[PDB]
Amino acid sequence: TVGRVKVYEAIVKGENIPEPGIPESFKVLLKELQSLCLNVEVLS
Amino acid sequence: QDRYGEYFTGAMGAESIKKLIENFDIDAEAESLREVIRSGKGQKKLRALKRLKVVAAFQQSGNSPMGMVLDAVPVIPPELRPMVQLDGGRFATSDLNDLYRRVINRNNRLKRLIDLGAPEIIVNNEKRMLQESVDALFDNGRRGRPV
Amino acid sequence: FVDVVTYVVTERAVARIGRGWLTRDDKHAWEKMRADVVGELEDHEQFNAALDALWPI
Amino acid sequence: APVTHIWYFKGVPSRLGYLLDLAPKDLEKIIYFAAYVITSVDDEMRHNE
Amino acid sequence: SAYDTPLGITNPPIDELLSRASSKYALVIYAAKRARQINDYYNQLGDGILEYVGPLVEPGLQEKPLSIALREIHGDLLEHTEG
Repeated sequence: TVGRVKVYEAIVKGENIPEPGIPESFKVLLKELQSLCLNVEVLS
Repeated sequence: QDRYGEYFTGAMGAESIKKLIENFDIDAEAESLREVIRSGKGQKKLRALKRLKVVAAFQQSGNSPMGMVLDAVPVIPPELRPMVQLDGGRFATSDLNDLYRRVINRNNRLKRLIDLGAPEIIVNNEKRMLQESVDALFDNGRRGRPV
Repeated sequence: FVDVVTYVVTERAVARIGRGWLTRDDKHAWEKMRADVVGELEDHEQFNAALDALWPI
Repeated sequence: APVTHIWYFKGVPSRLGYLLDLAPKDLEKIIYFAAYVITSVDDEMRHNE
Repeated sequence: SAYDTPLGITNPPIDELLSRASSKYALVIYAAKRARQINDYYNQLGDGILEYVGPLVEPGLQEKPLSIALREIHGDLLEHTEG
């Protein structure tokens, strides 16, 4: 829901259609697995 | 502990565990299990192996077993245990909330029982009653009858 | 048989001296009743194995 | 007061069961504050005592 | 080379490009990235023309950046390195 807006704006402005720098469905699960005292480290 | 006290150091609950993991060797127990699996095979070798599992799994890891014992417990972002009222004046709140509050209560309970100074046995009862809350806050339905 | 024996041991579960003697026994007379008797099917090895003498499978 | 996580006690295999070499039904009593255990002991202090 | 006018998208052809690269996926990326470069060249009129070479070939009416890119790739006007 935070990407479709960026996309509509990009297109109407004529700029390169963006790309999610790091996947986005992951963050709530990341939080709630960290909240359970399980260290998680998005690597790179 | 009255007589023969300073010759041994007894403890109760996870505290004792903490101690025996602080002044604890890993690669020593590891090589013990290795020489067991290579010298004292018998039938109880299965135990040597199933146990060195966790030891040689706790060797090149940046996580000492201390992570089991909790001296700093997190809470979940409120929105993930949501609470919202409908139109009219009536709430609708998650079910997990209860367990959290219980921990909170028990913590403060013990945190003032220290000032109450009751003998170690009321202290054991209250510590049991506070860790019974985490026993189910993470996975309720794991020991005996659940909440 | 096992259920009858559990309701029997419920005696010492709640008949400690007169009854219970905990701060719960004014409204819930059975906090430890069904926390000891509903936990003794878990703290059972002694109980279950020494039962196996009187009703073996 | 410190506390543990159930998975590492109710692991079946309990992960504390092996790292400590102690079997369950014995730590059942330890962490739930139903018995006492000892960290260590002094061999040399006791030998001359 | 014995074929007729490749029409629309089919110009530039495909078997011609697939030898200007390792595979067809690499061509997907080798075209998309240059499309981004062309677009970011067009959108940026204030900032001087540096680090954005533009289109190496003559555009058309509009000749959307992807077509310009695949054409350039047909003319052997680009290099690329994998990861």
